[PDB]
Amino acid sequence: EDRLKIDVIDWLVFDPAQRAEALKQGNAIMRKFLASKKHEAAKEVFVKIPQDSIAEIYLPAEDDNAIREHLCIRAYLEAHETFNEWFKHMNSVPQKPALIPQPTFTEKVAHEHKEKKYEMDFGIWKGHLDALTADVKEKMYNVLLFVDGGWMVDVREDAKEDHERTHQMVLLRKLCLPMLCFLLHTILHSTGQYQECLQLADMVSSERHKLYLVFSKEELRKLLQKLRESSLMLLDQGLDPLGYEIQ
Amino acid sequence: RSKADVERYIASVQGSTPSPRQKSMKGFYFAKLYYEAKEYDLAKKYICTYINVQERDPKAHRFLGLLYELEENTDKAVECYRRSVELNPTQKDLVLKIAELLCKNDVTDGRAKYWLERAAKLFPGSPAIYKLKEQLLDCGWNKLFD
Amino acid sequence: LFRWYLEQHGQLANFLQAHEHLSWLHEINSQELEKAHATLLGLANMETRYFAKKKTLLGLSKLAALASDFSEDMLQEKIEEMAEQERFLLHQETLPEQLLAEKQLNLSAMPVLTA
Repeated sequence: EDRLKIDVIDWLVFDPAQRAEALKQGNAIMRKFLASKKHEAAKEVFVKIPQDSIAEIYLPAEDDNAIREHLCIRAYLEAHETFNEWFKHMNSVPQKPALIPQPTFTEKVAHEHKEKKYEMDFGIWKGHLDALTADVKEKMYNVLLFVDGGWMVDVREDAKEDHERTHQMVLLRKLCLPMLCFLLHTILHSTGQYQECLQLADMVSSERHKLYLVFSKEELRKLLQKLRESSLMLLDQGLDPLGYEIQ
Repeated sequence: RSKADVERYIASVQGSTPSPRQKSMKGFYFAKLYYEAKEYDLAKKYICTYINVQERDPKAHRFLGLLYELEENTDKAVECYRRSVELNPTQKDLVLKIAELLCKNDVTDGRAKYWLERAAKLFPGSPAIYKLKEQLLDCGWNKLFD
Repeated sequence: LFRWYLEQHGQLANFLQAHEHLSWLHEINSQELEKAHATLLGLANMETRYFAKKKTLLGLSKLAALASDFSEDMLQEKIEEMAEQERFLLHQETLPEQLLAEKQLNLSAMPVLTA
């Protein structure tokens, strides 16, 4: 039935006079797929939506929200497109030169070089990494700290009742905000940014976002056993739990 | 169009969608017409507000980078392109631009070298690639000959 | 213990050495959340040397308490007495970015200022 739904979009996109209904329905369809984490499904739909839809449509409470929801959804997708690239890279680290104990004088020199070339690649694989870390992070904070009212949260409050959508928007927050936090923690930990890891407890507990309400009690503790792990590595470095110099 | 045509449309969608989020989500489409009416200090703030709510749109980010390019603010324009590129890797032409601008402004930092390498592998041996290779070297006679 | 701090199974001796301010750590580990909340708030209060750190500790304390097993009544007290702390802090938090480059102040590496 996947196709039935992703195909009803091209029918609504064809007629430009129904772009407001095409987007709204595109949202709904992408709300079902997100709850299943079908990101190639959600995105295959996301491209069918002409890149210039938003511009033309220009506002009923149903169109202000669907424009916001669409960008929220793009903010979410882009937060998985850049992580899978980053993650793919983290798993392609240059491998150490192989050792040939009891080497011939030939094998000694081939190895002096293979050992010197590797000490060039590992520097760039931290180079490319840093730039894929700086980018995946930004996206994770665009979703977690979504501007003007939080992620998947309507700004317009005068639409007509849509319990399906509304409760789909509360759910999407409880499936994906705990899951984006845990990823960002995994990104920060993987790159050794431990001080910042611990600063996820400010972001989450914050009264500005009230992200902690989107967490189950279990997920919290789990995030608290994740942070205590970053803390350790900060002690091993000689700093206090939170990364500040011990005077 | 004129100044009246675009600033009168403010009251057009203001009377159709008044909440702050939808008011800011129309910033890109507000800024779409100020770029046409030759208003770049104004268009800048319109797009920049849409970026405040739609921070993951590669089109909007690039549009601001292209607007900072008209403003000749290299540091600001480059950063905008970077965001659009990191969001969407298929924007090859922006990888050239970043490499093109990094080599023109300052070569002292290796970041200009890095982006030039990528630009090369996206456009194998294009006419612009060598042009950038010569630009980076510019910042001696025997060196150019080699 | 004072000869371990001055300097695996070293984390079992870390489990015992985490007795004292490192408390909260072995408290999250022991699943003693309510306890972790009390000391996390206590370390937040004495905190005067670093603002960014006084802010982090409360956030942790709060996430500890929320994740713990207080009755909805007690919880409502911890988060209200807390809401106060966050209320004072928010003040130093919203300090304009004009005078903080004027006064040549460190962004985060600054102290817990008083009223």
